[PDB]
Amino acid sequence: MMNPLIIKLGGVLLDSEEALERLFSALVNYRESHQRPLVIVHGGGCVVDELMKGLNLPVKKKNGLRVTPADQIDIITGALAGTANKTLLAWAKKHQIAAVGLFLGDGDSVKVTQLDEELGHVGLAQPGSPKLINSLLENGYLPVVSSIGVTDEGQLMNVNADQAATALAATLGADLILLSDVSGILDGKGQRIAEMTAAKAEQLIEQGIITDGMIVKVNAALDAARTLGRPVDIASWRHAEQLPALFNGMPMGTRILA
Amino acid sequence: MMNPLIIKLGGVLLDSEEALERLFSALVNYRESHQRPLVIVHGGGCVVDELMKGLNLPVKKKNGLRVTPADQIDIITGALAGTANKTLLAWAKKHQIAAVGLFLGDGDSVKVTQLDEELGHVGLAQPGSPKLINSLLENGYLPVVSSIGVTDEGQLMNVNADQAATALAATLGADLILLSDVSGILDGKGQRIAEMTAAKAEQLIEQGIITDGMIVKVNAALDAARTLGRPVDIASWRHAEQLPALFNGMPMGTRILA
Ligand SMILES: Nc1ncnc2c1ncn2[C@@H]1O[C@H](COP(=O)(O)OP(=O)(O)O)[C@@H](O)[C@H]1O
Ligand SMILES: Nc1ncnc2c1ncn2[C@@H]1O[C@H](COP(=O)(O)OP(=O)(O)O)[C@@H](O)[C@H]1O
Ligand SMILES: CC(=O)N[C@@H](CCC(=O)O)C(=O)O
Ligand SMILES: CC(=O)N[C@@H](CCC(=O)O)C(=O)O
Ligand code: ALF
Ligand code: ALF
Ligand SMILES: [Mg+2]
Ligand SMILES: [Mg+2]
Repeated sequence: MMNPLIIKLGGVLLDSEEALERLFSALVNYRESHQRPLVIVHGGGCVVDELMKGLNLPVKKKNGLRVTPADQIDIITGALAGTANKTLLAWAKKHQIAAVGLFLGDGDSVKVTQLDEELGHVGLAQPGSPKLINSLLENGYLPVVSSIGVTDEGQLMNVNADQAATALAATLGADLILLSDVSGILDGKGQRIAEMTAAKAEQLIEQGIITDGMIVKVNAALDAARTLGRPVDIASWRHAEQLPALFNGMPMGTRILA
Repeated sequence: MMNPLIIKLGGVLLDSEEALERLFSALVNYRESHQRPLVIVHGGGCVVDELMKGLNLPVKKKNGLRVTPADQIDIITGALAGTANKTLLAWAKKHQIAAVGLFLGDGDSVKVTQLDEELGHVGLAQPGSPKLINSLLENGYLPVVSSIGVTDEGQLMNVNADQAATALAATLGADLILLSDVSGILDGKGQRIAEMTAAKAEQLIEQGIITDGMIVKVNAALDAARTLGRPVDIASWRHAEQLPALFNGMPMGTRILA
């Protein structure tokens, strides 16, 4: 079978019915017109932030990662591994797509360990086994994977979805597309940056242009690009008219080179 | 492959580390000493009730089923399909069991439709396709299935775990064990009832002995027993010493006959 294509979904997309409909319409069109098997990895920080306020709990992010206390990992797991994942499975079902929801621990797809005691239950994702997902793909299912993982000792871990997507890409030897609320990485004037290299990323980071979750996003993309020896794109899921060309390889945001 | 055995987990078990440890110890022992493939189906009303109070939302059950408003289905899905499911996946991992988490919609394992507009997003579960789960079992994985499902139109549904377990049993032609906080169905004096028939169940229901979720539980068990033409047991997960014999077919609670 061909190298799969992982489409990572994140941002406020998950909270827009119209955006979800336009996205799945495009997914069906792609699936029915391409032999390359698809895999979806998703985040859902917005679903979490919303649930947190509903509980009046603060949200602190250190170096682009969400501090995840032991007293919050179960709730976060629920919002990400449960609500976010099953919402996407429901849209897949609505569009007659046979999908299967998974989290990083299923089939040890992506191995996770505690990244930093200061972050709590935040996991460091690394390549795992492609056996389960490859079998699902060969059988014609669309794996939809959340970014919650579990350590060999049985501790649930919250993994940044971009890093989770990159680790899965390495595991499956898959092409990768990171979809967000913005059209790629923006410069100091808020304009889209067409191409990105490690050198340029370092420069923009030194200058404070790339910050917060985008530093994590670009670092994950660069990691995937060098690991796969293939370009990785960071693009938007907002514009319906751009979705078809995007999924077909047309650069619509920021293309990470090696 | 042999007919699988579905072990349904529910009650406050999900909130006891000691109980979970004793259970998984017994599961590993069984798996390593029996060729019959295992499948876990789980509920988690307690995880939901706890999350609801955390949001100060009331919990109303009509005829043993939780009224599930549209404004609560996502939160419930998170607690059941996310937290509860992944907690069990974590314990499986801790005991070196290769498990795979699923919800009723994965592989259309169990078909669900809206049961009653008065209940909101509560689903009526019916047999689906055994293809996905059979393939997972043949490949050596332990499917751990939550009771959240999805309609063909893409609407998430909350299904009572006992009914979900029975529908899956029919789908897979599996033996079934329903584990709860009590040692089977109790009589008017709180004593365990060894055997149960449809006639006896009707009698006890008419007399008010069997009420609330137990009416749903016994009706689900009787349905499974007549559909499979096999006895179904309702037993407790509380007593560690009884777990081994229980999983080996020894009647430890209430055995439903036809
Ligand atoms: N230079 C930058 N270019 C583009 N987005 C940036 C930049 N610096 C910070 N961002 C922030 O990064 C966000 C996207 O990353 P993130 O918040 O992690 O969400 P997700 O990964 O779920 O899409 C944008 O919504 C933006 O607010
Ligand atoms: N006659 C009865 N015998 C046993 N349990 C009963 C009876 N009538 C009501 N129950 C209630 O049913 C409960 C078990 O069913 P339920 O609440 O649905 O939980 P679960 O299915 O998650 O184990 C018991 O904890 C008990 O409080
Ligand atoms: C550790 C960590 O930052 N996790 C992410 C996972 C979801 C996502 O990427 O949207 C988080 O917001 O909680
Ligand atoms: C509809 C319905 O009653 N659902 C169950 C599902 C979980 C279980 O059985 O514990 C519920 O409590 O929300
Ligand atoms: F949805 Al995100 F980081 F917020 F992947
Ligand atoms: F855990 Al339950 F009904 F409360 F299956
Ligand atoms: Mg991010
Ligand atoms: Mg019940």
